[PDB]
Amino acid sequence: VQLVESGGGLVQPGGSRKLSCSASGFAFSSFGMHWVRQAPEKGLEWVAYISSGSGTIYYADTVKGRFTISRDDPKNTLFLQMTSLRSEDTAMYYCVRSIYYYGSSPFDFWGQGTTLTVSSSDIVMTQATSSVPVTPGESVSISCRSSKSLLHSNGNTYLYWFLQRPGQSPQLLIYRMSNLASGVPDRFSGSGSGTAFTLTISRLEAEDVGVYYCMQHLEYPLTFGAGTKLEL
Amino acid sequence: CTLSAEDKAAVERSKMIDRNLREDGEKAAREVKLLLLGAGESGKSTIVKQMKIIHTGIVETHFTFKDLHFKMFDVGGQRSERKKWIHCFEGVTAIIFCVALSDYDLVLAEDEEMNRMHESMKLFDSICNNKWFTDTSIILFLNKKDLFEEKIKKSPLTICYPEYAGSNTYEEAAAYIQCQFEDLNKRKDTKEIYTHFTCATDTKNVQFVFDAVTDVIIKNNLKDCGLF
Amino acid sequence: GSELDQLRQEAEQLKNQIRDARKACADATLSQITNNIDPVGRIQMRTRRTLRGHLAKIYAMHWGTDSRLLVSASQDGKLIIWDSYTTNKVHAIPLRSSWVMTCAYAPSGNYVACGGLDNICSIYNLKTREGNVRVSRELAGHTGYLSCCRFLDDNQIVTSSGDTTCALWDIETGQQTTTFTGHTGDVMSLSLAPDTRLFVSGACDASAKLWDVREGMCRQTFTGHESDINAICFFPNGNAFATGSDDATCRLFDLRADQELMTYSHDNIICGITSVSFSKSGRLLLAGYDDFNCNVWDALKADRAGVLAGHDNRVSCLGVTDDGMAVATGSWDSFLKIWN
Amino acid sequence: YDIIVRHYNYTGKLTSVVFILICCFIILENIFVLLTIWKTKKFHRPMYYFIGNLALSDLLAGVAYTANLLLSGATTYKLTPAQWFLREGSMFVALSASVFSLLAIAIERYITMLKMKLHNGSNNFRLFLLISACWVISLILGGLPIMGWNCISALSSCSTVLPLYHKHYILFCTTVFTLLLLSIVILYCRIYSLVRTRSRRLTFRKNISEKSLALLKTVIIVLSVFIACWAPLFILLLLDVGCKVKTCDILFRAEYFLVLAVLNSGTNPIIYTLTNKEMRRAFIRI
Amino acid sequence: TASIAQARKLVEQLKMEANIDRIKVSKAAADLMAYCEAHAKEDPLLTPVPASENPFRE
Ligand SMILES: CCc1cc(/C(C)=N/OCc2ccc(C3CCCCC3)c(C(F)(F)F)c2)ccc1CN1CC(C(=O)O)C1
Ligand SMILES: *[C@@H]1O[C@H](CO)[C@@H](O)[C@H](O)[C@H]1NC(C)=O
Repeated sequence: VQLVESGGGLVQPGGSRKLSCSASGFAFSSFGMHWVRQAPEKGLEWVAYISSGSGTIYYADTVKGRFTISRDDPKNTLFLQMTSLRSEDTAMYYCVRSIYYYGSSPFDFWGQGTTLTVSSSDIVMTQATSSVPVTPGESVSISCRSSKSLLHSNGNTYLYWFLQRPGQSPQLLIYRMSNLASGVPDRFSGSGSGTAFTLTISRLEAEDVGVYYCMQHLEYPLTFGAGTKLEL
Repeated sequence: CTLSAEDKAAVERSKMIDRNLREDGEKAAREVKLLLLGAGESGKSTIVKQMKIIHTGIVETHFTFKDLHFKMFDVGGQRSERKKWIHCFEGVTAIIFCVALSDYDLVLAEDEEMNRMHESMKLFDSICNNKWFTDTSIILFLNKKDLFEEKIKKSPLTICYPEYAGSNTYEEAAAYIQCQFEDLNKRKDTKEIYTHFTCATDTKNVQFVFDAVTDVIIKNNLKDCGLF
Repeated sequence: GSELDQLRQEAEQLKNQIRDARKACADATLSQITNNIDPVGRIQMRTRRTLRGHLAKIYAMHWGTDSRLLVSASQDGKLIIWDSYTTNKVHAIPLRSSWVMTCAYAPSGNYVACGGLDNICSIYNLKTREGNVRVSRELAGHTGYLSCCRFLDDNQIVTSSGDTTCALWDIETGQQTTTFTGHTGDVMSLSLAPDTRLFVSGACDASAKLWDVREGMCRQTFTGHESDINAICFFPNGNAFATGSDDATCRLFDLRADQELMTYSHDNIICGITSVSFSKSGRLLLAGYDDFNCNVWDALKADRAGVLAGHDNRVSCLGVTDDGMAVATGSWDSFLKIWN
Repeated sequence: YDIIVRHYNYTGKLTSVVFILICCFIILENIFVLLTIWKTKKFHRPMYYFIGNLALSDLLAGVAYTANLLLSGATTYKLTPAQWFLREGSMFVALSASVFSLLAIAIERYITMLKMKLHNGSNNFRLFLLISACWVISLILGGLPIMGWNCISALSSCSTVLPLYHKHYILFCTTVFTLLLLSIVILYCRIYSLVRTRSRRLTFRKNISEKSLALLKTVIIVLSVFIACWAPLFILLLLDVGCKVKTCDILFRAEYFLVLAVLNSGTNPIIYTLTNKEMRRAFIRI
Repeated sequence: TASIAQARKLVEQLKMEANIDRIKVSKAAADLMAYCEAHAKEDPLLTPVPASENPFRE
């Protein structure tokens, strides 16, 4: 599995180029795609999503009617076209894959992302603490509060957790509410009630340190959190 | 509806799955499928090698002729009881049957007083009068004819059939064998038996199979519209 | 050759002694004891879901251990995985040869096994890194066609083939570890015990046998049928099992006392049985007859207490879920139906 | 309402027991065919739905005819013009629906026979479109004369067989009927020629004709039965269109032609059922 | 001759099966009755579950 992106650099307002992401290592024709922005030393936010087979497309209301997404199954590529960019779009971009069926784990492989520099209601998720100092060998609990009950009539919530280490793209920890992802050690655990949720770590290592993000998936206008920095 | 966000994405996947199922269902429904039956050495290998070929247990041979795709199922390696796995072939267009004419003065193995020709006749009687193949036509092939002539001119036909009044030559003997094989058909008003004598050239055999399949298709289409 | 007839008379005398010792330990029938209990009045079961999408006959259906997902096999070459609650499909695994007669679901929900007429058992993996479904293993060591296969564990599988034999394999190495022989006819159905240490297999000539997977030999044999055996299912307790047939008669045998207990036969049915399944508590014995409908035969009273007549062709498979909430029936009309 | 008496006086309009009997017999045959098609699950493919549509159409035809005949008589004078118009429209709708259903049957047969396919599975779009069109065109042609072309003003333009109807409307009905009849004949001739030419040379040599002959027997019987019954009514309509007022004596006795034309609607299911042995066996089984 | 092996196989299987222990039918019947009547409460098909808890609602 590999996703490599290109098409970023120094761009002046008024016109912009196209971001192209190429996939190699999986069945691209059966995976939905998401684009995720990441402002410098800030929080990351959702941009756009396209379904399998280009059936259904969703954009964020901040760039609604301004950005365009497209797929190409014969070469397994994804294109994002921007007509005109302001001075507030300089950020990092990631192309994430996700498949939706009973028992699946969306947002499994994020990628690497490409930078873009420009020369010059919805659920509100709030993180409890911006930064917490912790020495290795301590059980740590990070809490994320929501503005609405994410528990649906079916019986499962839709609050995902992501861990981002300094110098590389984030990764998934626990999909839905508490089920552990594949490849993640069993030290991480998650729980909640329906409005405020928590993630607990039993023993903390030197390799498990970074920023923790909580995301909701109840409605298609996805939104992330401010971010909880974990320091040595 | 009341579905959640990622629940509607799962319904979209089921629609594409059903679409791919329906698309593949209309592609494999426009090709002819036919079974192949016969005794051990009735020239079944000779038949499958002679006819056009592009392709332990069941063996499938796929070929094409005149914009028609024929699949041929050769259930010859199944030593189990034929009663249990025969209903899997209920939906089929034709049943090729291989019979050897020269295999009439050759007595069976592991026995000396039962004739191979009578065994083939009994097998044909068991296949044609089955409760599953009560509507499918039957195509019958007489593979070996030169050896049959050379054996019938040196050895009379009365060895296999005890009641025969004709002379010992090939012409009327072939018609007598064909009449004896076609009479073992209780359902004489629903299915037809297309008899052929296998020759050395591929084109005649394939053309006969194609003509029989076309006749079966025309009859089925006329039965569909209530016009026959 | 006097050794031959000597051994024949020895075997006949041994069988006569076994029969006399078996019948001698019987004192009262099961129907006589269960004569002071109140039977169920009427089991009125109505259809809930109708899983459609197949385009040919249906020969195999299995329930998952989570009581939510099921797997179905058909002649068109598909192995669709159905979600029982929302009717949606999860996978559309194709097959190499479109001649299949059995299917199974792993107890962990990772792999799916499937046999067929090509005497080859294919094991597919469902939890791969990619989005497709690959063929994890392809076991080929049988001569006759495979009729049934069950996942004894995530790494071991036991199959019963058409050449009068059964085999317990090892998936990772690909070669069979144990071979059970002794049947004189085509073994066409087997069932694993709830504790997965013994199992039963019914041949094609009025006989059933109980095997242990550890030693690999036949412990007891059960007879009493006339035509043949067509389906077998353990009792939830694990000390008895129900055996179907083709002569419109199913029976209940006991393992501790190797003797028949009850038979569920009616004079209004002259059609065979294809599938036999129990209930969650072992009180309702569902049987699928090939006369276009099923039955809800009572286990302890041998009296019919319901008919699931909502089918258009011969029912070829039926299965009760793990928690006993609903039952799934699949017939030759390409339509699965859920009853609750 | 005074229009009724004056038109009947100007035109000149100032033996009915067996008709109700044959109408009841037709109703019985049609309801029997309908229940036979419904109760059997095997008769569920789109082919056996056109026959049920034709049976419903000619059942409605028998009902409309028996109602028209029993309500008519000495009560036509007290009858209001609106009820008379509605009765004539109900009479004209059912026969048109029957003819259009027969045309749909022929079109479906030609479509199924033109492209030889192995399985009978087909789409429902064509079936639904054909049924909906064959019903709505009949309803529109029946409800047209009350909107316009009513002959409510021009006394000379009214027909002789029945007043209050425009002559050009009758001419248009005869024209569309002639087009439909020629289309039916052409389609059946073409389907027979196709079946004959595809068996003659394509499957030239066999060691095992009759199929073609049986097809021809079923394509002569149906045409001879359909064309013969609808000829007297058509020639009568063209005659009353051509003949002047109060000078044609046979125009007054015009009820026999329509009752034989509607007996055709009752004998059509007999033909359509007794040619295929499968439906015959299913009917005998009941 | 080779049927000696098959005959002795059969006789050994029969003689090893003949030494199995037996139990009375009344005890097995009582055990089956106790097991079916003890778990009769959990059985959903025997007593229809209310529609509030029925997962397959329509
Ligand atoms: C003669 C008495 C009478 C006759 C009629 C007739 C003749 N209707 O026409 C049938 C028809 C139906 C359909 C068509 C075609 C049109 C649609 C396309 C295919 C069919 C044609 C056509 F003409 F086109 F062939 C004719 C109706 C009512 C009465 C009884 N009335 C009351 C009595 C009175 O008041 O004295 C007269
Ligand atoms: C019928 O017509 C004639 C001629 O117009 C007329 O004299 C006669 O009065 C009319 N009938 C009646 C009832 O008046």
